[PDB]
Amino acid sequence: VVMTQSQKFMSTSVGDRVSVTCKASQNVGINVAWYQQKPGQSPKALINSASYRNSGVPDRFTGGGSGTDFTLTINNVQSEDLAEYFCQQCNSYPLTFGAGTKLELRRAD
Amino acid sequence: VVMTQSQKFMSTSVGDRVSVTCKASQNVGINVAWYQQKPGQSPKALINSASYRNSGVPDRFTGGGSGTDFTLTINNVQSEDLAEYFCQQCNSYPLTFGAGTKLELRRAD
Amino acid sequence: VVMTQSQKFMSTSVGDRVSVTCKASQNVGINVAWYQQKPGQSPKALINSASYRNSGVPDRFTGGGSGTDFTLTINNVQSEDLAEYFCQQCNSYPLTFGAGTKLELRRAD
Amino acid sequence: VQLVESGGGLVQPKGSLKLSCAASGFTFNTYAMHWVRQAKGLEWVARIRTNYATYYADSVKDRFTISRDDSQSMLYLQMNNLKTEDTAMYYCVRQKYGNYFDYWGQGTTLTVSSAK
Amino acid sequence: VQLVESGGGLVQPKGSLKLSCAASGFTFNTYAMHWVRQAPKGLEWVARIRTNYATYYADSVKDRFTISRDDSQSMLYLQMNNLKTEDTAMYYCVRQKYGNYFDYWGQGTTLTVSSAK
Amino acid sequence: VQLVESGGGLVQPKGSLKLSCAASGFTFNTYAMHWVRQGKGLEWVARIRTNYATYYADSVKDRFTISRDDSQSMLYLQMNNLKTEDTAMYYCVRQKYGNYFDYWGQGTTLTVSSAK
Amino acid sequence: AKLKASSKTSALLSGFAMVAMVEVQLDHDTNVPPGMLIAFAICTTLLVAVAMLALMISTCILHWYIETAWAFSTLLGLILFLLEIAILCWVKFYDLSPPAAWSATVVLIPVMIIFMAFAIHFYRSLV
Amino acid sequence: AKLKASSKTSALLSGFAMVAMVEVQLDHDTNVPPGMLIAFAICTTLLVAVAMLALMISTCILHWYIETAWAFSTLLGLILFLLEIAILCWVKFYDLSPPAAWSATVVLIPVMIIFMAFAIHFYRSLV
Amino acid sequence: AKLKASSKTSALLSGFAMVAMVEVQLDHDTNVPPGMLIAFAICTTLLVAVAMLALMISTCILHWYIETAWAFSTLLGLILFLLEIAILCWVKFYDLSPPAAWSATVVLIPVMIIFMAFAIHFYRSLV
Amino acid sequence: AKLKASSKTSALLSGFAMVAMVEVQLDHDTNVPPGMLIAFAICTTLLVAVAMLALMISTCILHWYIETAWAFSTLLGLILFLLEIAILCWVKFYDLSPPAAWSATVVLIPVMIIFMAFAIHFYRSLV
Amino acid sequence: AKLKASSKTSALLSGFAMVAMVEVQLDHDTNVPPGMLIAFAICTTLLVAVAMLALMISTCILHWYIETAWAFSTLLGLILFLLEIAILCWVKFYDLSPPAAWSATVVLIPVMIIFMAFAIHFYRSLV
Amino acid sequence: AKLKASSKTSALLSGFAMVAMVEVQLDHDTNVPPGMLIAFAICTTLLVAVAMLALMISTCILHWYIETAWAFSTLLGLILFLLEIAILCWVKFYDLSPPAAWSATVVLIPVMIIFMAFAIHFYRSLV
Ligand SMILES: [Ca+2]
Repeated sequence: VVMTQSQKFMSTSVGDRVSVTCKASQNVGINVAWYQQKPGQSPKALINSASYRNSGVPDRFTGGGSGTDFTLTINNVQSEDLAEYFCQQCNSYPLTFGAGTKLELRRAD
Repeated sequence: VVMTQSQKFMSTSVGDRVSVTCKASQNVGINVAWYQQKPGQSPKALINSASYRNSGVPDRFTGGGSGTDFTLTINNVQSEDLAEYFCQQCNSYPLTFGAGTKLELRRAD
Repeated sequence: VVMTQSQKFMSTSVGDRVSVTCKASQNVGINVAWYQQKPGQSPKALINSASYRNSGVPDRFTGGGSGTDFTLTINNVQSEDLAEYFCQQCNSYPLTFGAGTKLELRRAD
Repeated sequence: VQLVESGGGLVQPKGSLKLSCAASGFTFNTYAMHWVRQAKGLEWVARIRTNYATYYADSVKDRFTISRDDSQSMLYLQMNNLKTEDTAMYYCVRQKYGNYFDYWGQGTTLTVSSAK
Repeated sequence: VQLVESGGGLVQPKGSLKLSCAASGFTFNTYAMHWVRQAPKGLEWVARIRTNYATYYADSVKDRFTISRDDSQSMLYLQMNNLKTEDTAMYYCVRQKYGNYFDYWGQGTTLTVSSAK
Repeated sequence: VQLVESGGGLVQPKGSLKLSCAASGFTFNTYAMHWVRQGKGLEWVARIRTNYATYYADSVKDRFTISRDDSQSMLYLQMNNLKTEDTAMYYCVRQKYGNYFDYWGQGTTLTVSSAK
Repeated sequence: AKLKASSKTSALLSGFAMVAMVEVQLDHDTNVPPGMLIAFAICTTLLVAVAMLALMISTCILHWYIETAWAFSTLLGLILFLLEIAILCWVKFYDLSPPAAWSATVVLIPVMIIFMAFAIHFYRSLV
Repeated sequence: AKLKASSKTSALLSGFAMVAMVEVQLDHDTNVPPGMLIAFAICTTLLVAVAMLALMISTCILHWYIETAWAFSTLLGLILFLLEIAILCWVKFYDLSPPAAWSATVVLIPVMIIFMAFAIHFYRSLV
Repeated sequence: AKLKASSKTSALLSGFAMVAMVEVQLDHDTNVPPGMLIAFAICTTLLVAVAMLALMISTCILHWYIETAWAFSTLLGLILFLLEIAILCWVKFYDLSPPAAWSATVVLIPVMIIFMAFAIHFYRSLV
Repeated sequence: AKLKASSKTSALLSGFAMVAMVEVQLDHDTNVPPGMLIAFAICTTLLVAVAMLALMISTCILHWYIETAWAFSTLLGLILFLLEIAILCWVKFYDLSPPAAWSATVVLIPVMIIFMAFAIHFYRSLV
Repeated sequence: AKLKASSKTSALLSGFAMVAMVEVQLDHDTNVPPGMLIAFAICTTLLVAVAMLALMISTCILHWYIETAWAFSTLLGLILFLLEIAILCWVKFYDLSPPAAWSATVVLIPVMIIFMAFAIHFYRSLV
Repeated sequence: AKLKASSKTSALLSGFAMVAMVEVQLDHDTNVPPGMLIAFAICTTLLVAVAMLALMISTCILHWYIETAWAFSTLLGLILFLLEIAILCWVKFYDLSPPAAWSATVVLIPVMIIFMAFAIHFYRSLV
């Protein structure tokens, strides 16, 4: 199993909804997890089973999809939530991770 | 909470009943323990909850009282029971101990 | 309690049934165990309670008897089963072991 | 049940030292522990609820710290900035639901002066 | 729940060392554990141990890495050898909860495998 | 389960040392343990009921002593005043309710002579 | 009338919820929202309270209003037992597999809708 | 009369609370007040004693006083059973969620008021 | 009619499976498929819901449709009870002996076929 | 006569004491005096023995003496159940809070006095 | 006829085997041959399946053949309960003392012979 | 006749002792004699077998011999139940207080003598 990433730099403003994607290859079902790594720390577990948020997670993060395609989205995206997001298949060892995409920002030039 | 001690040296003969007192300040209920320290050892737990003796304790020690005033007494006081006795409130941290009173003896001059 | 051993060297061919004996002294019941030590290793537990084989043991080993006399026997004795066999009373400390008898072989001269 | 603790002896003022208490004979993970000092006036020092709450006496809430190693089954207390008035024996005790101690330790002399 | 791991820094190629990870705050005996690496940003999996006590290893390093869990000592160890110049990465020890998804990651441990000083 | 013990080799008469065994693969706190020595005929040495009772052989009830570190999951036996007749191999063993042994250690040579 | 049978059923169901709740292993590491524990306590206590109230009112005997209240007590005991099962499986499986709990919840919603629809019918027709 | 049914149900509920009190697992580091444990013990023992007294009165069978005493014993058995359930839920949940136990108390308060008012009424009319 | 007996037995079996689901101890290192846990939850909750629906229908008492619905509810309660027992034995034994759980499945297959064929027959004749 | 009902009550109570005593967690560190364990064993065994004896004597049928013995067996089963509850709560709570046990004991003494007074009455009037 | 009583007995016995099997502590270190676990699962599942089949066939009503099948179901439920007890004590005691298990087995063989002899009689006379 | 009641009570007591034997937790460092465990297993299995034989005899219904055999089976079931309770209390308490177990034995001795004498009487008059 291998997981692609469409865009690595989701150029996004503040408070606006962002959609990061994860197009897995095989049929993996709903055994996909989503992790957030702030730059320079141990990534935390955002989403398990591709739908259910974790315990201590703000509820701007909604993840959906099934089978081969999955997507996380953040309505009312904060500013402190500039970080990197990885998707991982949870179905068959070896557990592989996506290439990872950061959460960029658009501002004055 | 603070616990007073009336007399520090209960001058007492052998086999005669002795009464050591402990006049706590606030209303502490029945959460008072009584400890005996033989000179130079770790004090052992005589009485818990101000009424019930401990497991391995001879039954000359009867403790009573409630509220603010408590009293231990020893009918048929032995001779090997010359030691120090402390009272402690068990109600509210910090757990404080009485000033402690020894078990003296009266004999020939 | 003491356990004798009749013969120390059970001169036996291949595939032929062999009988090793253990004549305990007192009345020990059925609390006798049988151990096999291949030369130079930690002896393994063949028989417990004098009748029931252990978990990982081939079923050529049948042990019987009761009281003061016990006997292990091996129908279709293998060739790799040349080793030493000890009997032990399991009834009263000190747990004593028999003098032990090896499982010899008879072949060309 | 047996509690034996062994810290150091003579130290210097404004120093530090960590005492350790070994407990053997009960389930350590299910009993709150305490440190109690005795200069003959016995005085309480600290308590740990083995969540892991800690409570400290009316004096040394800034200089003493408790730690419990449930797996290692040990009770440590680190004291810092010791004064010439902390010379005392330190019993490690256990509490059973009454805030009353029953199994006192053996003692550990901690003399804090400036001579040799 | 708190996991802290501490291996070593710069080593030599074809070298070896063992990283250890102390876990405190949960029942170590009832959780499968994993080691996950991250090179200087593509996070990649390394190893898993089912604390029977089975083990599983990555698609690459099934020959040079070996894990081991001391349940009583309550620590997770991974010994690596014959390290290449392409094994420099941070190593998080994580735990798994029935979904093969990690929830409590460690802190990281830089393990640089180069040929200078 | 796995029992591995490691004592010392050659010593001197009237000497002393302690052998230790690591047990890994079962619940140490729920099994009685034994030490058994080996005229090539195995002979029993000692037993500990891990209350914490102990029993010793008909011969060496004065020189050998057991100790079980349940938390550390180890079995220790200290021997003193060893003789030239205590040359043997010492298997650590566990017992399961029949006073019969099933999981034996690997062995540990203990030669007691006065030559080199 | 049917009060004896209904009281017996409610007593049995309440005793089943009680023997359930007493033998539940919990842990300080649990991930359930504290609202789940609050709802568990509320549901179990309300079920046993309603069962006891129904038993007392039935065996202690505007009047047809009291009979309708008895029927309402029976139906509410049923619905509370259903919600008790929901919360129980939730608090049992939420640490292991949240999808199991959420699937159990989503598949019990339609029957709860049917029950509450009958209850709302009888409440719109509650005298 | 209705004595046999009252005896059966009261013995059943008494034993029920007894095995419930059997399966309560506490610890020396509990946060429950000692008064709560004292009340637990007193309430459980009083419930058992009242149920046993009701059974003995049923076995006993100026008669009006005995009948009223039997009915009052059944009522007080119900009172103590509800209070015991409240205390049991409190001691079960207080180690994790104090709000859960407090909510259980406030949800058993009204029926307790109803039964106390009913008990005062019959007691006032009881001789 | 036979409604009261069906209500009693269905409530008993529902609560039985409920406390069984209460006393299941699992672990985060289990080998059971997550689909098995999902099926466990769905089956248990559906059994409880069907038993409760049967109880409410019994409490409700053009009548032939209601009688057939009551009988069908009892039948489906039996179906779900057998399936729940199968799932429970599976989850109890799969951690040690997969062959044991598979044997339990293949030993409950034939009676399940018999009841499914019986269910299709009555359902076909049910309006 | 009343022998059937009394035997049923004693059988139920004995079964309740048995299911209690089987599920009691003990420890080598317990502080209860060994007399407490001895009295617990004696009370439980005597309760079950008396219940079985009463059942056998009742279903196996000077004669009025045997009937008085049946009534005595019923009353002794009641009193033994009360003492069983006392010893049970004692051995349950003595490690945690001795005041809880002693308060339970002191508040059960008066009802025990009432019961034993009736028993002593019937023994002074025992033929 | 006797179908009601036989179905009640089989239901009780099946419920007893189920409550047994659910509360059985196992371990990965167990020495029982996996055939023992397989037979345990098969016996428990077959007992509950046969009890449910008998209940369904009895309450859902060549014909005398079906009645003989009902009697066969009752007898097989009895024999399966006996074998369940055998396997249960075996899997309970085999880690501690194999002689206890083998003695229990050897002393239950004669009564099993008597039962199977009656069954073989009725099968040689099975229409 | 009285066959159905005997069947019900004997099956109940057999299953009761069975789940009791299920919930016995021992250890490889126990002090109980191995003969005690052997007797435990033999007694439990024999009690189950005798109860099952009584059930089968009840299902069977020169007739006087069958009636006497049924009554004797009920009596022996009672004997084995009392002996099983004695053995169970012994194995439960022997790890802590040998005097407690010995006291339980000496307190069940007299009723055992009474029942043995009663058994010899009927057996002597049984053909
Ligand atoms: Ca249980």
